[PDB]
Order: sequence, then structure tokens, then C-alpha cells
Amino acid sequence: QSVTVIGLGPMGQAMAAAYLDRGYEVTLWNRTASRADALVARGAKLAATPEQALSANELVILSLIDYDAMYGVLEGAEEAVAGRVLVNLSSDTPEKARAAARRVAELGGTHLTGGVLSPPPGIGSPDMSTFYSGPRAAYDQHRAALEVITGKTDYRGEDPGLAALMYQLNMVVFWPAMLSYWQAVALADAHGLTAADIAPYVSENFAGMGQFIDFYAARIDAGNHAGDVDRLSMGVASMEHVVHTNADSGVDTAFPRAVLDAFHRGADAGADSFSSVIKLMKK
Amino acid sequence: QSVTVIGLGPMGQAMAAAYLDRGYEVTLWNRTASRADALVARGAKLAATPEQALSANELVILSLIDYDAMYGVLEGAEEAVAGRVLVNLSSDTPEKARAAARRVAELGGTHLTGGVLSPPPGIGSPDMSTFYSGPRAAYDQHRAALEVITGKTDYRGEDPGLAALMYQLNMVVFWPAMLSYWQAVALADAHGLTAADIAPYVSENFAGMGQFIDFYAARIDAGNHAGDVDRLSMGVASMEHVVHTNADSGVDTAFPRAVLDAFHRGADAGADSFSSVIKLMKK
Repeated sequence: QSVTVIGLGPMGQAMAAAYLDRGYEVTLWNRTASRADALVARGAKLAATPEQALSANELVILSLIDYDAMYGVLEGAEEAVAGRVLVNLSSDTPEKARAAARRVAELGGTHLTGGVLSPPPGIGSPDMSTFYSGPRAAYDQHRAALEVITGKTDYRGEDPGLAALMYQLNMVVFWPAMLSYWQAVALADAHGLTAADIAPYVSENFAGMGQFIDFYAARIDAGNHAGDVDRLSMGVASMEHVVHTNADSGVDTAFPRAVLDAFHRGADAGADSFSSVIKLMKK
Repeated sequence: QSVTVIGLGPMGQAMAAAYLDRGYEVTLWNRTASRADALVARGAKLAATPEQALSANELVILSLIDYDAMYGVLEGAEEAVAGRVLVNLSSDTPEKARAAARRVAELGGTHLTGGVLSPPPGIGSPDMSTFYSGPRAAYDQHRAALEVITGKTDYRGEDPGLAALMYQLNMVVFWPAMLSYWQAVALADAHGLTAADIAPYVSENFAGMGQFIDFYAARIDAGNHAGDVDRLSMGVASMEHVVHTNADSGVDTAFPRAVLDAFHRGADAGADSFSSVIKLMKK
């Protein structure tokens, strides 16, 4: 059909190209015009202002830095928001997504919050996924168009903060997982091992994690933090060994001591399951 | 055939039962005799001292607290060590494994270091694995017997510290991965979501991690920490959002700030790839 893309960083440039690849009439906008060059040469239309970019289509795809940058685009484009569906793909907090949705509805438009679980070359893949939250009717109406961004789309609820929350929940896991790999690479280095040497082991470790999360999910939800299969004190001692191995090799112990600190703190409550630390993390 | 198991905590009790299940003539020892009860009732023989436990067989399986506890068992059993293969499965540092091997060889015996990647109910499973390091001839001779402990056995090298290193490399990843899950559970709680609600998402996230580790392994080993697919500054900002989301919900920010701290530190070098922090972690 036809669509608008505002924000042409690597994410938005990949979204526009996926829309052009699918035969969509594409209208664009970016603060730096020289980022739309390749897209314009392919047949995308560059708007001179955000107003013209907005009023060109009912579906408007936003891929800006954050929600704070979004208020700048809309700063004078007020009337073009009415009767339009604004899909905000800028990864920020659930609170900032709720404040963005509230302002858009006030302007007579609808806000869909998106959490894209894809790097830019994954944009348009049938295997990638995006979390969506906000008004169900707008999600349903434009679902086929959001499938252009990622083949899979996952509607979480009416709450604007929901897709943002899911996005953060993902990053809570990803960043430390990758950082634990940077820690593994650094230790294995002081021992003549390369990153590709430990890659199969680390991949296999992450691949088998789901068995543990399912086993633990059932016990947490029931309120069971036993000693049946594991004890926190042994976790503390295992982390002391990880800290010692890294310290012995001259490798930095900042990330492993941070993990040890959470286990040591907790034993001060308790030497039940290593899951018991959750009760110290919750509000 | 016939075998000895010293140390009857849940790990050693599961090892002895796997040996009895396979028709092995089993000789035992533990500091607390009441932990061998069930095993003796099944046909295992309880020794009165470590000396008698050692001299009963050429293959001796050790499952003690650590290497420091091992010197106590051997404290007066000196002569029973000669001509015996001692498999030390006590998870401790590579340095303590090298000091344990050195003492055993001095006593005329051979030390095999083991790193069991299994909880006690996984003991004897064809799907589980154990890392082994030390003299190749002893590993080769007794491989069928070590397959009773875990179906898969992975000989890493002649170095006593090697299997211990591999064991730590595993724990470097496991403990933070599980802790990131405890962090995810805590955040999702302040938002009406259960652990089983987020379990599929977290499992899927870990399952897809191997793609990232393989992509990054090749670039690290070559010395490439570009900006091609990612920038450290965006990682810092993404972690700031994870920290803010948790702080907004009243959830503890200790584990996410520790991750943010490693990214923020690093940008002080550099805003190339988020992999660039490795050069600050190495010796």
C-alpha cells in the first residue's frame, strides 16, 4: 500500500528499504537529509518537513533515538497527528512510552509502542519479532504492514508501557549474557584459548539454560526457594572460585565479583536456593 | 568391574549408585558414615578408613568439597596412593588442581582433573558431560568407567588446570545468566507478570545467543572491534534504560548497574563495538 518512515538511522533506513522491496509507496523524513539519499534514488519520497511526512499516510513508522527526541518532530506538526496511527519503535522506558501515547491520543491520533528484537540486517526477515502494545484495533488494522518490519509481531496488551517492558526484559538478559561471554574470552585468553575455541561451549551453555529457567519459573511462582536440588552457599563458593581464577590469571574481576556480591548478599537472609535472592530484588 | 568413591555428598552418592546400577563392585568412604547407609544397604562396601578405600581399587573417584579437603583424606594414607588413578571431581581453581596433581604424582599415583557439568540426578545420563585434564594414558585406560559418571567425557589436555579452567568458564556464564533471569523475574513482577510468563521469552533469548557468540568470536580472534553492526555508546544507553526501568518500578538496580558500569567504563577508551571492553578485562 503506502507508508511513512521518520528517523533514518540504520534501523529506519532498513525499515524503508523493506517497505520499498514490498512495493510500498514510501514517504520519509530525517533531521539529516543526506541519510535519505540511497532511499530517494530507489524511489522513496523525501518530505521537506515532518508535517508533510505525517499527512502523506494514515500509518507513520517512527524510528528515532528515544521518546524525548519524538516531541521535537511533533513540535509544530500538531494537526497532522489527528486520525493517524503512530508506531513508535524508539527503544526507551515503559514510563516514557506511556507519556508518549498520552500526548498522541490528546492530538487525536493512536500510539502503538514497538520493541524490535532485530539488528538492521534482520529487518524484513520472516524469523524476526517485535513486541507491540497499545490500542488493539490499530494493531489489528495495520498488522500486515508491521510484518514488513519483522515477520513475527507479538501484541502484549493495551498498556503503552508493555512492549517497552518486554524490550527491557530482553536487554536485562542480553547485555549481561554478552558481557559474561566477554569475561569468558578474557579468562580463556590468559590460558592460550581463543574466542572460537570457547564459542561452542558458551553457545551450548546458553542453549541448555531454558531447562533451568522452566524448572525455576514453576518454583518461584509457587513461592518455593528450597534446598532440594541446590543451596545458595554452594553458589557463593562457586562464584568465589570464578573470582579467584580470574584474579589468579591477572584478568579483571569486576563482573564476577558483582555476581558474587549478589550471592554473598542474600546468604545474610538465605542459604536456601540461589533463587532466594529474588526476594531482595523485588520492590 | 570394581571402583572406589570417596566423598558422599549428593554428587558422590549419585556416582556410587550409577556404579552399583552398572554392576560395579563399589567400595566407599565419607567423614560422616551415616551418608553411606542407603548405598551399603544396596551392596556397596563401607571402608573404615581412607587407606582401605584407596587400596581396594586402581580407579579412585574423589567427590570432596574442594582440593583443600583432599589433603586431609590423604593425610596418613600416603602409600595407598602409589600405582592408583585418582579422579578429582571437586570443583575448585586451576591453580589448586595443579597443586593437587603435583602431590599425587610425587606419591606415585596419577591425577585426572574433572569438571562435571551435571547436577546429581543427571549423574549417569548419556547426555551429560565432564571435562577431563591430566595424563592422557590414565584418561584413555579408564574412559569407560568415567562414562558411568556422565555419558560424555571431554579430554582437554595434559595440564591439570585445564578441566578446572573449562569448569570455571562454564560458571562464568551460568551464574550471571541465572542472575539476569532473577533480575527479569523481579522486574516483570512489579508489572503483573509471573516467572512462567517470561520463561519462554528468556529461554528463546538464550537459545539465540550462540548466533551472536559465533559472530563475535571471529571478530575478537582477528582483533576487529568495529562499529559496522554495533556501537558501545548505544549499549551504554540501552543499559541506562534497563537501569531506569528497574529504578522506576522500585526494583533493585545492583546487577544492571554493574553491567552498565562495564559499558560506561570502556567508552572512556571506546565507542567502537561493545566487544571493545574485552581489552580492559584481559591481563
